[PDB]
Amino acid sequence: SMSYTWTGALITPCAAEESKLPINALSNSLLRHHNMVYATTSRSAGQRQKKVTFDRLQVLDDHYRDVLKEMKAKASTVKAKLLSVEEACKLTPPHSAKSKYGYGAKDVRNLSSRAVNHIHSVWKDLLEDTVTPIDTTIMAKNEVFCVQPEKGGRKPARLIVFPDLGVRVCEKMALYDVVSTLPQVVMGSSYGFQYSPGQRVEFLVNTWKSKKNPMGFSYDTRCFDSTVTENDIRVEESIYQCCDLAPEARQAIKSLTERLYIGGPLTNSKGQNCGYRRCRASGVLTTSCGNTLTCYLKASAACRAAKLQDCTMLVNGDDLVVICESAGTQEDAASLRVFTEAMTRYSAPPGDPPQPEYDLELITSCSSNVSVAHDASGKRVYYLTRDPTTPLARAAWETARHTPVNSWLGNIIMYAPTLWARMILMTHFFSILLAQEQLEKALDCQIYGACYSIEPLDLPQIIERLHGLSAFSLHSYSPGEINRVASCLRKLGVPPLRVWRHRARSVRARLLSQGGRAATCGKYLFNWAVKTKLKLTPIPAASQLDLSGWFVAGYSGGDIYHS
Ligand SMILES: Cc1cc(SC2=C(O)C[C@@](CCc3ccc(O)cc3)(C3CCCC3)OC2=O)c(C(C)(C)C)cc1N
Repeated sequence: SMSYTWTGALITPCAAEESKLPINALSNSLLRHHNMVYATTSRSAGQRQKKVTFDRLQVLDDHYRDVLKEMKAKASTVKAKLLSVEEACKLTPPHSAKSKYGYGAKDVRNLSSRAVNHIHSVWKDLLEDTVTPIDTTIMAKNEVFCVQPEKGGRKPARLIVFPDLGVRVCEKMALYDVVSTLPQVVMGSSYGFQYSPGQRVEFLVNTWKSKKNPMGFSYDTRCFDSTVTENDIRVEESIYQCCDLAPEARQAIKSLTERLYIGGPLTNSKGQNCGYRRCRASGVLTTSCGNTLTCYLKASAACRAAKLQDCTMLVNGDDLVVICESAGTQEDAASLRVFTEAMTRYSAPPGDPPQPEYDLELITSCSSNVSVAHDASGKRVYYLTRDPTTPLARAAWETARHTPVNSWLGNIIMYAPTLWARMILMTHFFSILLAQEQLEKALDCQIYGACYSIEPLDLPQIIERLHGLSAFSLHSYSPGEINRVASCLRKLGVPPLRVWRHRARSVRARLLSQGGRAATCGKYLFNWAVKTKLKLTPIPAASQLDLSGWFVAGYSGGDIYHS
C-alpha cells in the first residue's frame, strides 16, 4: 500500500525556523565557514514527503518465518509490567509537546488532576475502543548539518509524526517495560543499545577477530520507516504479546497497535488534515524497539538467503552491520547482491548498495567506527569515534543559539576518548561555561534517544566510569583518524591544534584556580594540554554514579526523560 497519502495541506511550522548559522563572535572562534552550516526547516518538507511516499511490496518466505518463530520463542520468556500513571508521568520530558486538551508537560510531571483525569480517560478509551485511528501531528524536524559538496545537494528536513501528550503517557504505561527489556532478550548480543561506546567497540573487535578472513558490511535501507508495512507492525505486536502481560496491558497494546502504530490521519500545526500514514510513526514509544526488531528479523532471514558464512549482526533501530567469513572478492560481492535482493522482497530495499569491507576501522555503523590510540602506559586502546563534522556544526549552532537539547554535551560523554571531543568540544564549551559562570548549571542532552539532565562539572566521573581513566590520556591517534579530523577542520574553517592547546591551557588554569569540582575538570579533562602532566588517579566520585539504564535500550522518538 502507499506509505503516505497527502491531501495537499502543507507541513507547517509553529515558530520561526532559522536555516543559516547566525554570525556570532563565539561560534566564529569555533569555525569560520558559517555558510557551510545549515538547519533544515519545513521549507524542505515537500522534498522529504516525495521521497518517503511510495508503494510497498512485500513477499515473505520460510527463512523469514523461521527467524520470526525463533524470535517469538525468546519473547515468550519475558514478563513485563504496566507502568502506573505516576511512573509514566515521571518519564515525561519537562518540555515535551503539550496536550491539546488544556495541559502540558509541567502539568503531567506535577500530576495535576486535569492532566491525570485526561490520562485516565485516554487509557479507559484505549481499553474500550480498539479500532478508531488516533490523530497524530506531523512536523518537519529542524536539524543542523554541514554542506556535503560530494553529495550534490543538502538534506531536506526529516518528518516527525507523534500522538497527543495524553496518548504518549499511556504508551509508557502499557509498553515502557516491554520496549526496555524485550529487545535484548530476543536479539541477545546483536541488540546494539545494550552497549556503551566502549562495549560496542569490544563486541565489534572480538567479533572481527573471531573470523579467519573477516569481511563486514553495513546495510542502508532507503527510508526504513516508510518501508515498515502493516504486516511488520502486526508481527511486532505478536512478539510483544508473547510476553507474560497483565490483561490490561494486552488490550492496551492491541489497541495502540490498531489505532496508532499501524497508521492514522496526519494533522499539521494549522490543524489541517495532511493525509494518512500506513508505515512506522517516527515519534512513538515503540519506534526504536520496533525498528530494531524488524530490521533484525529481515536481516537475519536475508543472511540465510545469501548463505553468509558464520555471520554476526549488530542492529540499532534501522542501523545494521554484519561481520562474517569472507569467501573471496567476487563471491562477497555476489553474496551482498543476494542479501540485498532478499531485503528488498521483505520490503527493506537499499539506499546505498552494501559493499564488502576488509578493514574494521573503515566500517561505519551508527555513524561510528572503531579506532585505536595509546594510553599513558603506551598500550593500545580501541575506542569509538566518528567523523566530527555534524558534531562540530551542531556545536557551532548551539553556541550561537539557545538549544533545548545540547548535543555537544551528549557528544562529549559518548566520544570522550576522541581527539576532536577533547581538543575542541571540551575546550570550547568549558571556556563559555567559565565566561558565563555556568559550570553548575545542569543541561539536557540525549543518549540513545532518552533525555538526561547532566551537570558539566560531573563530566570527569562520568567519563571515567564510561571510558575509564585512559580517556584522559590517549595520544598517538591513528593516521587515518588524524587525517579525517584535519580534513574536517579545514572544510569548516576550525582553528588548529596549536590554537586549541593554547586555549585549553587558559581554560585549565582558570578551572584549577577555582578549586572544587571545577579544579578536577581542569585537571582531568585538560591534562593533555600541558607539558608537565598531573597524575590522574581514580576519581572517588566515579564509583557512586547511577550509570545503569544509560545503555539498556533505545528510545529515539519515544519522548523519554531520565532523572
Ligand atoms: C601525551 C602525548 C601526546 C603526544 S602528541 C598528542 C596526541 O597524540 C593527541 C593530541 C593531538 C591530536 C591531534 C593530532 C593532529 C591534529 O591536527 C590535531 C590533533 C590530542 C589529545 C587530546 C586533544 C588533542 O594531543 C597531543 O599533544 C605524543 C606523541 C608521541 C604523538 C607526539 C606522545 C604523548 N605521550
